[PDB]
Amino acid sequence: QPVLTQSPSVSGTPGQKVTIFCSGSSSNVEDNSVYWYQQFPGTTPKVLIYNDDRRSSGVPDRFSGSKSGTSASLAISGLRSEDEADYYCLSWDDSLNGWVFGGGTKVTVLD
Amino acid sequence: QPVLTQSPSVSGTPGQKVTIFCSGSSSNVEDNSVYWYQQFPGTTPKVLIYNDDRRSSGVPDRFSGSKSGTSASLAISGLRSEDEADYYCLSWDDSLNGWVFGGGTKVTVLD
Ligand SMILES: CN1/C(=C/C=C/c2cc[n+](CCCS(=O)(=O)O)c3ccccc23)C(C)(C)c2ccccc21
Ligand SMILES: [Cl-]
Ligand SMILES: [Cl-]
Repeated sequence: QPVLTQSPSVSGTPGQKVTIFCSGSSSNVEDNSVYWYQQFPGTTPKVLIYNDDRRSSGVPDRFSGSKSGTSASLAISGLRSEDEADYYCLSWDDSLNGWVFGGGTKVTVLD
Repeated sequence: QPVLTQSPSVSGTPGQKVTIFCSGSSSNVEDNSVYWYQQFPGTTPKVLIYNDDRRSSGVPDRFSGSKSGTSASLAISGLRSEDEADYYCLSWDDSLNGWVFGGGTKVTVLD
């Protein structure tokens, strides 16, 4: 099972400010760079955030990443319909000595 | 600005599981009692969780609090209409020597 903890499903309506969370521990999120990627069903992932809080080229400005201790978050400032996708976080883990991942949060955009 | 980090909002439909997050630091959430309260517009707030994970008397079974590392969460297992409210976390902060708060997560329950 995924080492990082992400809620499997989060919903919002257009324009809502929704932040999704990536809960880790001292050996991973707290000590290492976190990355986030977006994956539409059946599609190649797009890295949104690298090095905790840096936004990749080719990403809408409504996305931002941050960290708070053992937790990382991806904030969507104004949900849009095209944001319906699966969002994954990952980092190195010092204890496992390898990559660790969340299970992904599927964002649903409702009317 | 709030010292603890919460999603500004989230939506869900009746019966859906929703988790409210509250991320902090090693000097607040990690080592101090976290409390959660529920606020309805123009209504007396209710403290739902005290001491990280203890449910106040009368609080419905569907609410549960927990924390790990520097992040806390309140899980609502199966939204009801009456759960449409603003959920806040708070704790002591031993670095600031004062109370700290999340910004609140407004939960909207849709049809
Ligand atoms: C370690 N790791 C990864 C690192 C990804 C790094 C970067 C991803 C995207 N951009 C942005 C490039 C476009 S632009 O913004 O620079 O124009 C970067 C820019 C500078 C340095 C690193 C990156 C990914 C691939 C996430 C990954 C996946 C699975 C396991 C491990 C693992
Ligand atoms: Cl989340
Ligand atoms: Cl939240």
